[PDB]
Amino acid sequence: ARYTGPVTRKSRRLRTDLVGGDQAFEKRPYPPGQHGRARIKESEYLLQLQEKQKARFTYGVMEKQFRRYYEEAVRQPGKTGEELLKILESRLDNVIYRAGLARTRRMARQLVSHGHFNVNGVHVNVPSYRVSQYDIVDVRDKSLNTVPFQIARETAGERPIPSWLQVVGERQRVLIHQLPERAQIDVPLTEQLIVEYYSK
Amino acid sequence: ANIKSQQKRNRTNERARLRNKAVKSSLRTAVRAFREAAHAGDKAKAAELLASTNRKLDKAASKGVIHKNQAANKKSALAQALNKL
Amino acid sequence: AVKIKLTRLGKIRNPQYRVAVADARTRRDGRAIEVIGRYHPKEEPSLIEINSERAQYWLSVGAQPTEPVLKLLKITGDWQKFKGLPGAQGRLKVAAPKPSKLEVFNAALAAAD
RNA sequence: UGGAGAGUUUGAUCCUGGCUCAGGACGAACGCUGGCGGCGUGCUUAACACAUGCAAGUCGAACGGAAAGGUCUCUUCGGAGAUACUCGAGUGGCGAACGGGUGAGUAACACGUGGGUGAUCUGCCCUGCACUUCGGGAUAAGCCUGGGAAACUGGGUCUAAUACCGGAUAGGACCACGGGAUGCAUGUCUUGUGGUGGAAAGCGCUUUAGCGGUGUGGGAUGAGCCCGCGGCCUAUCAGCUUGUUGGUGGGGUGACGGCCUACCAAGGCGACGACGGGUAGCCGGCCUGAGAGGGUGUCCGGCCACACUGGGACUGAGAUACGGCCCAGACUCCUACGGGAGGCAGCAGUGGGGAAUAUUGCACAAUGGGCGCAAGCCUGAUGCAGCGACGCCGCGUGGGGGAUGACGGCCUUCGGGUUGUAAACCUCUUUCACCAUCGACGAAGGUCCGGGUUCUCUCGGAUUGACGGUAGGUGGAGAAGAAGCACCGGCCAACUACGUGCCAGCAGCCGCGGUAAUACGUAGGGUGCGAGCGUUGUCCGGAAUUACUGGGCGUAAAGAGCUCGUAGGUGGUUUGUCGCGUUGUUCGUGAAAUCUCACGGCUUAACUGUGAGCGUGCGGGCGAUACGGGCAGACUAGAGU
Ligand SMILES: [Mg+2]
Ligand SMILES: [Mg+2]
Ligand SMILES: [Mg+2]
Ligand SMILES: [Mg+2]
Ligand SMILES: [Mg+2]
Ligand SMILES: [Mg+2]
Ligand SMILES: [Mg+2]
Ligand SMILES: [Mg+2]
Ligand SMILES: [Mg+2]
Ligand SMILES: [Mg+2]
Ligand SMILES: [Mg+2]
Ligand SMILES: [Mg+2]
Ligand SMILES: [Mg+2]
Ligand SMILES: [Mg+2]
Ligand SMILES: [Mg+2]
Ligand SMILES: [Mg+2]
Ligand SMILES: [Mg+2]
Ligand SMILES: [Mg+2]
Ligand SMILES: [Mg+2]
Ligand SMILES: [Mg+2]
Ligand SMILES: [Mg+2]
Ligand SMILES: [Mg+2]
Ligand SMILES: [Mg+2]
Ligand SMILES: [Mg+2]
Ligand SMILES: [Mg+2]
Ligand SMILES: [Mg+2]
Ligand SMILES: [Mg+2]
Ligand SMILES: [Mg+2]
Ligand SMILES: [Mg+2]
Ligand SMILES: [Mg+2]
Ligand SMILES: [Mg+2]
Ligand SMILES: [Mg+2]
Ligand SMILES: [Mg+2]
Ligand SMILES: [Mg+2]
Ligand SMILES: [Mg+2]
Ligand SMILES: [Mg+2]
Ligand SMILES: [Mg+2]
Ligand SMILES: [Mg+2]
Ligand SMILES: [Mg+2]
Ligand SMILES: [Mg+2]
Ligand SMILES: [Mg+2]
Ligand SMILES: [Mg+2]
Ligand SMILES: [Mg+2]
Ligand SMILES: [Mg+2]
Ligand SMILES: [Mg+2]
Ligand SMILES: [Mg+2]
Ligand SMILES: [Mg+2]
Ligand SMILES: [Mg+2]
Ligand SMILES: [Mg+2]
Ligand SMILES: [Mg+2]
Ligand SMILES: [Mg+2]
Ligand SMILES: [Mg+2]
Ligand SMILES: [Mg+2]
Ligand SMILES: [Mg+2]
Ligand SMILES: [Mg+2]
Ligand SMILES: [Mg+2]
Repeated sequence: ARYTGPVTRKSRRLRTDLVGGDQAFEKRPYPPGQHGRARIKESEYLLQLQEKQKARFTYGVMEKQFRRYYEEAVRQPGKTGEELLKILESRLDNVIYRAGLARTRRMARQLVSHGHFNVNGVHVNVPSYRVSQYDIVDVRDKSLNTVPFQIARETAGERPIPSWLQVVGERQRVLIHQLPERAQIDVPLTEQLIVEYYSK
Repeated sequence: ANIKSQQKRNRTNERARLRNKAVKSSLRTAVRAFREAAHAGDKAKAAELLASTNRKLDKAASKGVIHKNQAANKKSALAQALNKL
Repeated sequence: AVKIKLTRLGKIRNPQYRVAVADARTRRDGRAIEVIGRYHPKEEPSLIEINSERAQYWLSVGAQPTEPVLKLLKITGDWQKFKGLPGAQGRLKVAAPKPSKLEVFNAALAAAD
């Protein structure tokens, strides 16, 4: 399943603009609904819960899928917030967002879901495909000379590209240098209140 | 029975039972004659009954009726029964 | 009789196999005496490995191979180096290899500049 | 590398201590709802009763034969020719003890782990060495007749064999005496002399067609038997035991043994729980937990037990003999009443019980097995498919703009607020479904066919896939076909209005409801999840509320009224020694899967392949001697005189 609902509504409740650029948000940054302008009780559980929601609606991950990402992140060496945001940053629909081929996250998900891409010459259509080190991310020859793929040819500049991946010229393809560590991760959220959420 | 080959094998089990029983019944009487001859204290008959009884235990063991260790244990008990006499 | 037989332990559509020395009075996926190789009939040649020094022990003591295992021993040269047939060298063939993960990755950095 | 708390005794407080809750899990069920796929999984209750079809046969290269087919076939005009490939029935061989099922019984050497077997067996398989020699009498089938309602059975003749029976010769049978090595007591192994002994079977052949037989040496494999140690409750079960405990002589078995028997002795076991009672297949594992623990034994894998109930043996290398035998019993059926038949806890299915658990499916293509020289035949094992959201995993139901904060609904302090960039509108893309088309991998093999003589080998041909015209690819059209469920007083994320008035109802706990109910019912709004979401049942967690890790007893529950003393537990200073505990190392073992880690493959994931850990242990060998203990002394401080 997906969410398939209003997107500004879950940025107002979480008090954080999750998509890139929104004029509906910042006219009302307070939570939606009819009791929205309240000064609410900030529980310790509320600060851990709403921090976990900030990552599910940034990346578009259901709860059972997001929990399995936590299962291996707590189980790998290093930290837990480092490795949870790493394996969320390695999903294919997030890689397409960081490379500039899509304006938002939800249009990055369809272009992977509708099968407009390859990775190692292999046709893929799964949005939670996790890329690894040295993975080329190619693109279908049918998907060239298409409107959403050529409307993102001239808009290659307004968003920055992170250091761990790289885009090239008119043969559009994305090269993964290594897995992203921490510093080149975009931060709307802290990474310790998610770890403290699953200890309850 | 139901399976066709178990009707066949029911017939061959009885023929093997009658064959094994007649051999084993004669071995009891061969030993029994030696036990009476060794109770007479003769050592004349009991020398040559021992040679014919131990020969019959060997031939039963070669026909698969008794086991070879069963022939060995019965020959050794009849031969030592003569050395006391 | 001691048999050298195959043991199905893959997925539903992926029959992986192990070359195992077992008894004939034994089901397929029971206790084998010893595993002496493996056989994956899903690659493009196949993926055949026999231990080939423990295979020479079990053949020299009386283990009868089944008919797929007998074909495998003829490919690996084990049945030929046991019976004295002249084809004792291994006529098995691997797939033609792929360029590795780094070599293709650098050849895209070489082509983009 | 891994540990969270909250509510509730009081007017308030601290403590003690129960109860309740939030989490995870399922062979699940029920309620509401429901798109697709991958991969698992499904009678937990009646080991209740079962209709029908299938679940074990094969060999003519063992044998006599000739009912069926194909012949050269006389020619009958539907009668022939065993000579003949081929083959029903029959004899003979091998298999049928495996595979498949179930968990009733079992508290036990049943299982787990580690040893012993100088106390044993082992068909088929591999190899070393010997041999394969004379004879004989039958009989199934056939044919002819008798009985019987049947099921079945009698007699007379007749014919074979690798069927059966008797000799010759052949040491791993036996007896006595020997040496020789060996030790762990009975002894074992190897050789010598003498005296007794025991086997066999042939068949086929295009002209390297080829398969078999018997005795013995050694392997391999499977198995039997004995022992250490480990895993429930119950003392409101405290005396059990007479083949019982030991010996001797015989018997018995593959083997040791009171396993059996006679005789002699008078023992054996028990408060470290005997004998009873209750319950239970055990384990790899699974669930939970920070661990230690607690619960569990379902899929899969191992071993065990049973096969309507009870008992027994036969055959065989091997038998709890599921689809064998015989007796007894219950139940169902047939009968001419004299007598007969049957056993789904195989697969599928029916009835019944229950909250509840599926098709009277396809295929031998793959893997494993049985028989065969072989082709082949058999295989409800297995491979797959059907059905159920039963579980897990994955993906869709749109995406980008878009204020004119439209209509409506709800609230309103009548100013507005909110649902809400959400719709509408413009626009982009079609994963899946849909239509069309192509179309597999599993098949370095199975068969025939030239070379490749053999065995082998492939140039290369022939056809062979249940799943399946499925997965997958390609094309086509259009946002088009696709969202619900619970909750919102506190724990615990999420609040107002109307209706109701201790009523109707709610509730896991404290509790809410008696006219302004954030707790009842509906509405709007909201939160948590999502093809699901709740509820009940069950287990662990929280619970340090059985406390080893990790608790207490003056007054909260808890020191026996007090002493003596049995078993038991614990023990001062010091020398030497042993190496049982302890500790180091190494070898053997701790199956596979599962689990952790790292790489690989399924488009990703679940799933799956490999490698390394883990398997906390146990046995063998070799080091260390501080501490504990044993043994052999010393000492005087404790204790006693
Ligand atoms: Mg037969
Ligand atoms: Mg008589
Ligand atoms: Mg004896
Ligand atoms: Mg309390
Ligand atoms: Mg009080
Ligand atoms: Mg109170
Ligand atoms: Mg349901
Ligand atoms: Mg329904
Ligand atoms: Mg299925
Ligand atoms: Mg049952
Ligand atoms: Mg026939
Ligand atoms: Mg034969
Ligand atoms: Mg059986
Ligand atoms: Mg004759
Ligand atoms: Mg003879
Ligand atoms: Mg002789
Ligand atoms: Mg007596
Ligand atoms: Mg005796
Ligand atoms: Mg005795
Ligand atoms: Mg029981
Ligand atoms: Mg704990
Ligand atoms: Mg089981
Ligand atoms: Mg079962
Ligand atoms: Mg029954
Ligand atoms: Mg016997
Ligand atoms: Mg049987
Ligand atoms: Mg049956
Ligand atoms: Mg059934
Ligand atoms: Mg019912
Ligand atoms: Mg088959
Ligand atoms: Mg086969
Ligand atoms: Mg199935
Ligand atoms: Mg499904
Ligand atoms: Mg298409
Ligand atoms: Mg709250
Ligand atoms: Mg009111
Ligand atoms: Mg309410
Ligand atoms: Mg799902
Ligand atoms: Mg419950
Ligand atoms: Mg509890
Ligand atoms: Mg506890
Ligand atoms: Mg206490
Ligand atoms: Mg005290
Ligand atoms: Mg008091
Ligand atoms: Mg008190
Ligand atoms: Mg006192
Ligand atoms: Mg008192
Ligand atoms: Mg004492
Ligand atoms: Mg001391
Ligand atoms: Mg002591
Ligand atoms: Mg293991
Ligand atoms: Mg992996
Ligand atoms: Mg992968
Ligand atoms: Mg695996
Ligand atoms: Mg050791
Ligand atoms: Mg004194």
